Amino acid sequence: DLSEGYVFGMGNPLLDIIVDADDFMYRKYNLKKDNIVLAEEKHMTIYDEIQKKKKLNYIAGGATLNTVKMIQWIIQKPFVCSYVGCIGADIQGKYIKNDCSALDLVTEFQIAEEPLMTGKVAVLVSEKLRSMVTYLGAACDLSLAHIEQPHVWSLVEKAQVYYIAGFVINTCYEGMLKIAKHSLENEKLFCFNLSAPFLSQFNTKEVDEMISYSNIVFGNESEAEAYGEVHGLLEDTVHATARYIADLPFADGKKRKRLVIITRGKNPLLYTDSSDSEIHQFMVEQFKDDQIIDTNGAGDAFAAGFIADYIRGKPMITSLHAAVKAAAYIICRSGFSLGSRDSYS
Ligand SMILES: Nc1ncnc2c1ncn2[C@@H]1O[C@H](CO)[C@@H](O)[C@H]1O
Ligand SMILES: [Cl-]
Repeated sequence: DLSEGYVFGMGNPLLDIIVDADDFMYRKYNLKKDNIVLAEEKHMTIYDEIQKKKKLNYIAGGATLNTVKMIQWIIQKPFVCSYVGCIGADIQGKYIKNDCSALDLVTEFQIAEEPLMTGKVAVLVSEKLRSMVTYLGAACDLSLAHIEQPHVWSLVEKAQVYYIAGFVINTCYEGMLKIAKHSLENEKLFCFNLSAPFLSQFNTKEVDEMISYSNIVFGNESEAEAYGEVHGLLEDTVHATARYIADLPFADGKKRKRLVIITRGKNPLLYTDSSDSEIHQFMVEQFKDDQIIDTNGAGDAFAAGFIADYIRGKPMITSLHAAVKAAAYIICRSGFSLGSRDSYS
């Protein structure tokens, strides 16, 4: 029985362009498995190149948007979740806009000045590798000015739970920082996601600062290793990282518990908190090879599944099962597609 606007999200609204990629694409653009990179000049030809390929799949993306709208989808109560992002004045942006409205998700999109187009993600899918090349585009123009608007900042003030992916660091760090301060100041729930290895390597200052305001931190194995390496944790890196992130002081120096969850693919995930001296394993649902359709967005769904239950009072273990369920649902589907709500269970 949550009030409207209980969950607030801010991120980069993107369009996923999913394509069955040939093998040369990964050598040509120097791409790695299960990795994401921001588009540089040497990557720019990839978008025109994949349009030459048949059977393209266009579907709404954005890490934060995926999580927040699945939370809304799970709760089934209209207008519980809110989302703020920046799109372009194109058909892609309007598609994403209408996609949100269809899920009863309250949105206040910022519109970038033309001809800056809505961001896109080149999702290259193959039997051997899966990789993403992101062109942020209009998402970069997300301003603090748009957020501090009375009709937008009111969504933040009435919210009790926040989810902001680490990806937002590249687009509007000043915005997510202001919200995180507001959350800790009013003792709210701030959920943070490490999102990608490059964020811990190249934006270590921003990641650590965000952690100091975060009550819950989500991450995976590759992110934990990247984080751990930069912090000089050369042994038991994944475990040490979980302990390190959980033990970091909050910004005000006050004593709170921070929950840290690190997923590890098919292997048992890890979880712990500031008050716990131990790191626990949680075994997950096993998949066969011919059961997996697309693991893209499984982490975003995992966050949605956990939060949706955890904020409704359900205990830790139960919430972890809900998270795995959310991820498993997405894994058996192409892209981040939210189907009929009745067919969830
Ligand atoms: N740099 C980024 N910022 C926000 N979302 C992203 C970024 N890169 C990939 N994503 C999204 O992550 C999802 C998979 O977790 C995809 O749907 C994709 O759109
Ligand atoms: Cl995002």
